[PDB]
Amino acid sequence: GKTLIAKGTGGRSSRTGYTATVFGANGFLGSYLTAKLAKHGTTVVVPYREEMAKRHLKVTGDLGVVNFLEMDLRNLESIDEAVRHSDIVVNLIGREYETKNFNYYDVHVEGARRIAEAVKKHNIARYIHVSAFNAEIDSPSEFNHTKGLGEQVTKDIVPWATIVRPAPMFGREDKWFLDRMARSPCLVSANKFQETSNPVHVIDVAAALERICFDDSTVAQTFELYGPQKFTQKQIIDMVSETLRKEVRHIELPKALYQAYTKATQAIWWPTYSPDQVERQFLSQKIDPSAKTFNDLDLTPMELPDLMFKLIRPYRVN
Amino acid sequence: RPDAEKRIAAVLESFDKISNPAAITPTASFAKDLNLDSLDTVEVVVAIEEEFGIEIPDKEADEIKSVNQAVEYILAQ
Amino acid sequence: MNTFIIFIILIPIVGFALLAVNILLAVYKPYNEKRLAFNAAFILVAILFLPFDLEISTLLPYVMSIYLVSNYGFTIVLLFLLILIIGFVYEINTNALKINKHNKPNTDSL
Amino acid sequence: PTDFPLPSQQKPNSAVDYTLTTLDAVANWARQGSFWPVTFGLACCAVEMMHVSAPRYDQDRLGIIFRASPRQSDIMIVAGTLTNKMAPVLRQVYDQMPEPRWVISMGSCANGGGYYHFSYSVVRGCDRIVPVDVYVPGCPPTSEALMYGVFQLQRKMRNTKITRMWYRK
Amino acid sequence: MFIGTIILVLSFLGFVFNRRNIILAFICLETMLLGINLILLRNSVLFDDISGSLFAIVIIILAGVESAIGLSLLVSYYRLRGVINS
Amino acid sequence: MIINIVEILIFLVCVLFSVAYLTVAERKTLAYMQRRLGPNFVGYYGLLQAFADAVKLLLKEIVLPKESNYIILVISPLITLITALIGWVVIPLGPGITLGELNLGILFSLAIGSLGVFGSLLSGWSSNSKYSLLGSIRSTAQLISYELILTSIFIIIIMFVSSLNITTIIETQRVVWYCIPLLPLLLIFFIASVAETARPPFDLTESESELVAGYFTEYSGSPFVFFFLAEYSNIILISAFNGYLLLGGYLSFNYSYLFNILFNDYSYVSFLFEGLINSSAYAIKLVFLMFSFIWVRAAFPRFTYDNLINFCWIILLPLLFGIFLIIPSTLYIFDSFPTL
Amino acid sequence: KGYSVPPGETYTAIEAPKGEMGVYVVSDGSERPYKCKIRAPGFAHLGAFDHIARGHFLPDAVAIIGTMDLVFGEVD
Amino acid sequence: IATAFAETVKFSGSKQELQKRTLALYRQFLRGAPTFADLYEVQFSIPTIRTKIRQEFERHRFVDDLSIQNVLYAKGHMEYQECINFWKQQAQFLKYFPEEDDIQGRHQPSNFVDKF
Amino acid sequence: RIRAFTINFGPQHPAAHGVLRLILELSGEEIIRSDPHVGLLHRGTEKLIEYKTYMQALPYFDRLDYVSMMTNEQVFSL
Ligand SMILES: CCCCCCCCCCCCCCCCCC(=O)OC[C@H](COP(=O)(O)OCCN)OC(=O)CCCCCCCCCCCCCCCCC
Ligand SMILES: NC(=O)C1=CN([C@@H]2O[C@H](COP(=O)(O)OP(=O)(O)OC[C@H]3O[C@@H](n4cnc5c(N)ncnc54)[C@H](OP(=O)(O)O)[C@@H]3O)[C@@H](O)[C@H]2O)C=CC1
Ligand code: SF4
Repeated sequence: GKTLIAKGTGGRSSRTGYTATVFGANGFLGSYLTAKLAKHGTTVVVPYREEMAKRHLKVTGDLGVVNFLEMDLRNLESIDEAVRHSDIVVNLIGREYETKNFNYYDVHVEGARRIAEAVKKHNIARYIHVSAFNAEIDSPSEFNHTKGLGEQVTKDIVPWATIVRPAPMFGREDKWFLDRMARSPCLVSANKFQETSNPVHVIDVAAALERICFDDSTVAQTFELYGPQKFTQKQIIDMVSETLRKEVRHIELPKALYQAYTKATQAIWWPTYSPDQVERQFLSQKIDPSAKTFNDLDLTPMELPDLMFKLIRPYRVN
Repeated sequence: RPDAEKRIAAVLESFDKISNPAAITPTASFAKDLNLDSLDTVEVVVAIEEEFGIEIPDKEADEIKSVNQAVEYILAQ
Repeated sequence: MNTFIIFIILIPIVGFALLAVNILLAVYKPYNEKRLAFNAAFILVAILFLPFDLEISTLLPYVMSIYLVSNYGFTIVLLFLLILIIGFVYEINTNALKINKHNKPNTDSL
Repeated sequence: PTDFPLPSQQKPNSAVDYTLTTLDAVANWARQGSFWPVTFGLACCAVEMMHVSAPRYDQDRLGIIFRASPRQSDIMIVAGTLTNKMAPVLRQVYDQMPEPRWVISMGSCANGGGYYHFSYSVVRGCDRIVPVDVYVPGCPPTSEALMYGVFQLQRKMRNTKITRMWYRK
Repeated sequence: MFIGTIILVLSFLGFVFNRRNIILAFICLETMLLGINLILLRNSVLFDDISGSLFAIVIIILAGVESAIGLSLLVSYYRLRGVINS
Repeated sequence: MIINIVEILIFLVCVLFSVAYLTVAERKTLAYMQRRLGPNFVGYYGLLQAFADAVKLLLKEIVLPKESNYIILVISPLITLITALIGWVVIPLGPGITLGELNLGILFSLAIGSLGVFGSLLSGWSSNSKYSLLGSIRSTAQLISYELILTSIFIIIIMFVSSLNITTIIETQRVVWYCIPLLPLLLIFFIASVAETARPPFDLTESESELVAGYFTEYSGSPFVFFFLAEYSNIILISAFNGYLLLGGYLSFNYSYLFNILFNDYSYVSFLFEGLINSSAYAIKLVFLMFSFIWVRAAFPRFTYDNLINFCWIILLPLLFGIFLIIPSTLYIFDSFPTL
Repeated sequence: KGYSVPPGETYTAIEAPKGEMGVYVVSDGSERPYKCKIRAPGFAHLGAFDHIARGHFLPDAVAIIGTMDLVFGEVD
Repeated sequence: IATAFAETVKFSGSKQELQKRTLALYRQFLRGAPTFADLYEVQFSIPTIRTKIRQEFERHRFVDDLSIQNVLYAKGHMEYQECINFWKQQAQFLKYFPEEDDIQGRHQPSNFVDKF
Repeated sequence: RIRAFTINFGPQHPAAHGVLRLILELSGEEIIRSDPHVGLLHRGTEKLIEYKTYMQALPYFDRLDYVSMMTNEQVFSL
């Protein structure tokens, strides 16, 4: 795929011609990247699974820049159809919990293998696959085990594999980084009640994914999106409780006693706090020595606290 | 009066564009001594009234040219 | 037991029931975007509300046993209502809001 | 783990659904039955909206009983043209509105800018502001037209399939 | 008569140690007048028909006017309805 | 023990199913009164709209950062519990001889109709909005000012009764059809009855978008159906309460049933029928009453708070104190007092 | 091309049922009007509203909006 | 027959008097900055407001004619009028604040080579 | 001295057929100062018919005053 001058234009509907396809994108991260992507005149095929949740991604652009397809990772034909006409494709995918119909396997391994097989069958340039921080092949968080397997499969076939490993993210409606800070009825977990690592702001993640998804000369490199400075622990909860309510109330329960709530979690209508999250609370950022970052793609991601002042401020006392 | 101008020579020192605090004699000018702009003059006046949590009228803002005048109006409460 | 205690005990649990149905299955996802003044007639109405309640509380035992006090409880409560109705004829003279700004004076020239 | 059974499945289209079509259609029928908006009502198209409250093409023969309050509402009929000046107030109304929310663009001006569309002070369609689920064409669309759009929205509601989408069809 | 003395004493030493919120003091002084009636009513029940309960209906009717004068006087703890002051 | 819990379930399902279809009923009768047709589409006939609307508006549930959830998640449940339902503890002529209530009737209904008012006030206390709580204090002030002249008139109509248990009013009133035929201040009771349970021609604190696009708080979700159901249930309770004392239960065809049941049944076949016609009597005296509420919804417009307090503390209350300067007087004059 | 209009100014007012509507048109002498200024009673009565509304209450003001025909599609 | 925050329109003659008048306007427009940050809930700090207000007045330091400076004074005092209360909304209010860089991505480094 | 507060009257539906943004100030729930605030609906017809022809002008022109349509047509035509 060949293009013209650069990414950043100065006006909407001065359209590019880049035809992207973003998997997932109904939820958290995929809001802001297609918000950055349809802002500057690119056609987006965004497939979905729930009709009522796909709506608020339409207003990012005006016409032909948002499209809905009815994918499902079970159906080969749906994903086959989904990227026939595409030019670049990203998949942010993968719940932080198993469903009542999905394993942790085959939501980013064979779910990834199907779509990457469609990529190879369609010769799609610039396949970008997100994957988790701390994506090892070791056991202890089988989430991380499965993301390592997914990166292995995306490197098995398709050398066009720009793998990106963001840190724990930080934005509006943070699924399990600040919703467990903001609502937070009793945030209670972390047997090791400290000793977490790098936060990254979400619009900086989206800017990183935007500045990777258009430039060339970055095929088959893997990125890790480090936190800017602080790599800080659960002491940021204290900065979260710098807001006057201080309702955070960490009660530092025993480990095997904490499992039962997670084993309750499979029975519930809505997802809560499945045990691979509890296992990742014993992990940290096993930071890759050799993976290109924001300084390679020429960005400086924003710091934690002053952005947290904006980001949590409905929730003050007076 | 005593150590009110300590606070004032703390605020004006914390204010930028004055590279020499040794050039800040307390009983001294603003625009002659330090080359403060007439805009920046009332800028640091509003900084002073915001530090002490006090509100000034318009003519009191008109007459301030040196900080001895400022301390003399600070003395009014 | 067994008569209406069941009603005043069943009903709070029914209230918590129809409350606690949709606390779970309604979608929340709360995104974002979710001294004073006065008048005399906003205050004195409720202040003067109270004595005219508890004179009815005064009147309520009398109207319970209107009998066993014949020819005489009538006289006492007529005196009570006279002493109260003169308080009413005090308060009829004053309690109303006043429109502050409406002027009419004739105009003069030199 | 490490292995996968999951085959090539159908589109969201089915008929073998035990009990979930029934329960989902009950909840969907409840949502499809009452269906009240909040008036936003900006111009001439609001005069036709209040003609739907007129006795000829009555709202209340269907259930449309609108409150004047964005929390007690379901769908938000944007009628009339939409100024540049209004649009932040409109999105702020849109956000304080519960999650099963839809938007009807009533009137040509409300979608794709309509008859002005070339003003400095008009918004070129509410697609630049709020996500819309049913459009309604034309300067003032008929009371017929608004009710036809309402029935088409309810026909969309009859395909929401939310409970069996919890089942991941 | 535990039931009335305990609520009376707690209202009383709540009215003592009340270094916050003038109206909590004011309503503790109110609740004294229903801490006393739980004494009075059960003494009347342990005795008889209406001897002390007449004083009970008196103290209820008068406790109303207590709270009425207390509100309508607390309104004038300041200037009246509202003006500039300090 | 089993018979009374199935009794109480029958009575609760009667009142709940009743107040459910009442909103459809009033909307239909407004609609025919507004020369249109009401909910004519819902499902199977068109009798079902509220019964689907309840399931509809459960599943919304917002909260507001301007207010503690702990008060507004309970204060519309407060008036749902106390104002709506346990006013029926008095069993306001549960229309037979029998009730589900022991005794000491009318002032219990007084106490609970009194108890609803700060359920309204603390509801309006919420959100700390300087334009809201003054409207709340307005609503509650007019609410108590017409509570007072419900109170001071149904204590004077029981001066023809003197017995405070619930039934004795009703067995007293069957001789004269005492309720309205001896005194027409029913009508001012009626015009008091629209205010103390505001479903009114007054609509006064329902300045729906005169404030910042919200009237009460807009506590939508389960508190909305709580407030909605409790307002309508307070309406049918106070309407029953009108049909309790100052309108009559026990219609005179049951007094004539001496000339009917003695021509119908032989001797006490399980009391099979008389409670049913007695219920029929009380029901047709109750729904015909609230049909006038649904009139006065759509006949006369809102009523202008300063004039509303004018209408309380200047006109109706001195007429009232005259009227119980004469009803102690006139029975003392003509013959004599009532016993108990 | 529309049509020819002779040049010059005019103003014409009729009583619309909301009040005197005036139309002030400066015609170029060409196909298109060089200036048109409307004049609306709903823009004058709205202007008078502050001088009228003083010394009332808010439910007075709700009625006094509707009396002077304040349909705001005749503002500009 | 009213005001909202005492907007007056009377242009003086002498440039010294207009200088003093714009100076007092600058004081009120600077003093209202924590009231602005309260009122609109911006992300940036009050000194960001102050340096941008100073930037806006340094945009018109070297304007010659007092009979241009009159309507510049009217624009300044009038937008102070529409900022001192809640006429402007925060979406209307951010039109003064090119705050963030990351919206743009990589862009023009003001070289001729990268116009192409 | 007077210490009065203010309200915003109608964002959307206070008076029907009007976007009546009225910034209204009260002392004792008395409208001591009234500041109507209209102009939310400045659709700019007054600009737009400077580039339209006269036959084209009229369906702009009864979009003003949308409850008395052909009377507004008639005043433009006169
Ligand atoms: C004599 C022998 C018998 C002795 C016993 C006597 C018992 C008689 C029965 C009670 C007497 C009825 C008294 C009725 C009181 C009503 C008085 C009243 O409303 O005054 C009007 C007043 C007008 O306001 P204002 O301007 O302040 O007046 C000054 C004008 N210079 O106030 C107002 O603003 C008017 C507001 C009224 C709102 C009413 C709304 C509609 C109500 C109609 C529904 C009732 C119909 C259904 C019931 C009828 C059944 C037949
Ligand atoms: N703690 C964290 O969350 C972190 C996130 N990441 C990575 O970022 C990626 C995106 O994060 P985030 O925006 O929060 O993801 P989302 O919470 O937004 O969910 C991803 C979307 O894809 C859908 N989806 C795709 N495939 C499936 C499938 N087989 N089964 C069920 N749902 C599927 C999901 O549900 P639906 O089908 O209903 O649309 C969802 O809508 C994550 O996948 C994660 O690997 C990395 C660092 C930290
Ligand atoms: S869409 Fe048509 S009817 Fe509606 S405001 Fe625009 S011009 Fe008027």
